[PDB]
Amino acid sequence: LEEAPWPPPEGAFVGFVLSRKEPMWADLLALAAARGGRVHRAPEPYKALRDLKEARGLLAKDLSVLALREGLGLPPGDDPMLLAYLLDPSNTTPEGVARRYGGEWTEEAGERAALSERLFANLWGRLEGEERLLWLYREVERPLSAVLAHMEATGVRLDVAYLRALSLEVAEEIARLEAEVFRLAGHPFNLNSRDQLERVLFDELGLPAIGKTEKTGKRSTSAAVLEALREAHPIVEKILQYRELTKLKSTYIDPLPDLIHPRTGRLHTRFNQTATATGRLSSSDPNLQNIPVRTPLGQRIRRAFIAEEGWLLVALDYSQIELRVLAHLSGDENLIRVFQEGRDIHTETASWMFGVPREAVDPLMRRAAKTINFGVLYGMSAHRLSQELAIPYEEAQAFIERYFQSFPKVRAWIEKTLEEGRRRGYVETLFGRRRYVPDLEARVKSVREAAERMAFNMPVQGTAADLMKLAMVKLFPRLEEMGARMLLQVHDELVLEAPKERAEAVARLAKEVMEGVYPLAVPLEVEVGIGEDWLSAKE
DNA sequence: GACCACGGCGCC
DNA sequence: AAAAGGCGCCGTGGTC
Ligand SMILES: NCCCC#Cc1cn([C@H]2C[C@H](O)[C@@H](COP(=O)(O)OP(=O)(O)OP(=O)(O)O)O2)c(=O)[nH]c1=O
Ligand SMILES: [Cl-]
Ligand SMILES: [Mg+2]
Ligand SMILES: [Mg+2]
Ligand SMILES: [Mg+2]
Ligand SMILES: [Mg+2]
Ligand SMILES: [Mg+2]
Ligand SMILES: [Mg+2]
Ligand SMILES: [Mg+2]
Ligand SMILES: [Mg+2]
Repeated sequence: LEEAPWPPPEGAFVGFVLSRKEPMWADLLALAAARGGRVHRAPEPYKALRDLKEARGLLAKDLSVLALREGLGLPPGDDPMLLAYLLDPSNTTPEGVARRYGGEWTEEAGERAALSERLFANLWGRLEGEERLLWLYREVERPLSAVLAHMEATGVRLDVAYLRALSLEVAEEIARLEAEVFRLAGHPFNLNSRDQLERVLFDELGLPAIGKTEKTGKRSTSAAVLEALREAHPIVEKILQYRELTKLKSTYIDPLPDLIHPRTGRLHTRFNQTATATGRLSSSDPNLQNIPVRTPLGQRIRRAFIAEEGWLLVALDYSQIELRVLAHLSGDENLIRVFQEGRDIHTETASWMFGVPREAVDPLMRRAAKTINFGVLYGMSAHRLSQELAIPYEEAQAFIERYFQSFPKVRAWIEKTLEEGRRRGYVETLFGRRRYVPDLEARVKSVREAAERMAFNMPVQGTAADLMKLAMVKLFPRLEEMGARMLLQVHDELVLEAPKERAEAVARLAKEVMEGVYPLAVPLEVEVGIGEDWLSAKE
């Protein structure tokens, strides 16, 4: 392309190079733009940003977040990555997308600008006639990228001092556990090494091996294996506790306080829009979609996520969402009726599991039942089921039989979905998001059946994903108008931050928007909590 | 120093 | 571990 002076005309595609992948932490090393057979290279990248009306091109959101960081209201526009992702969600990297749709991802801004331009042209052409994918792009993905940019640049507050204090207490407990483990082993070793631990458990103490690892076929020391061996030797329970504590310390307690951004004094994640096979978002650098909540220490960590002073967190979470979605997709009367009657399948399963009335079910019981309900729905084996429930194999089988016998049309929907997946080569969500699954026609049964579970899950999980995205796009402008902030999405949950005086009003509005987003054959219900911290917000 | 596969595990 | 699906990050062992 003919080189030309900065700035570019309106509608130009941008290319840019960052010192690191995370836009909140990156230095903008170079910036260029391409349009109408011209390439414009910016002599001063930061200053040049103010000349742009929007960020249009590959990874548009990243440039937008950096702009927002610098106090510039630069929104993201067209991004070929989003087009490619909609065509085929295995399109997840600019490297792959460039190669596939007409170019090469290099480390030069001008070349990236030019690449963005021609990729958009090509990919736009491919989405012609694809009216549903086009709808998703214009009505969901493109606007959502703006929403996500603001969320990333906003960040969330973290009680750093608290976490620092927590680290020392956890360190002392870890020392206590490991010392005990070493005594029981008769000698010290690296307890963080599963290879060393395998030798101690199965060769030195005698313990019977139960399972093997996938790629290298070592004797597994996973929690599932250790659970089965809890009553075989005292060292086992000690290892399980050590694992729990060290996992939380190494992954959350220690890293997170070090990631507070110096300017904002908050913690900033990345919400990746083209990262999953089903249409879910992912979160990275750091991942804020897997903050602990199940165990006591886990809850203490979640409490470190706090509202700004004078503000409150609002947490909203769709109730039994994939089950409701399944009701709609399958059209099963029995399942639809369950939700019309305001029933809770997680609580009911829980009451059965622990053998107590539905009123006796506590949160941890219900949560346990959640794993069981979705586990069974998406093809869990009776053997695994029996093992995790410590009930005979025969009982496990029976629960799985009643589960489906309760809801006749679910299996019917599955069969139809798989048949159609085999025919077209892909499956799709309610809104037409696609996932290609060639292995539905695999000649190896284990490979084929794995593919089948992926395939019939995707329309359900993906539809739920689409609904949340649509809800975020509708909700965002309403929140702006109320002076509230959208902070995090956790799959079927949103976390907002609102001034205390308005927090209740914001909660009510957000709930109604989420419930009214796209009516199904069953009501959508959203549970909402308000609190000074994320854990308190979830009640 | 950086990458990698792996086993493992946090969340949904 | 086992016929749940979907993610990203940890330390280890290893290479470069
Ligand atoms: N398993 C740990 C407990 C939390 C969980 C979960 C899981 C959630 N999911 C999917 C199905 C579920 O509808 C969706 C959102 O999860 P979540 O909000 O925790 O469950 P759901 O909304 O069904 O129940 P509630 O929100 O508690 O009413 O994510 C699974 O497929 N497997 C799961 O294990
Ligand atoms: Cl889980
Ligand atoms: Mg790719
Ligand atoms: Mg939910
Ligand atoms: Mg609205
Ligand atoms: Mg949830
Ligand atoms: Mg419909
Ligand atoms: Mg892995
Ligand atoms: Mg699982
Ligand atoms: Mg290892």
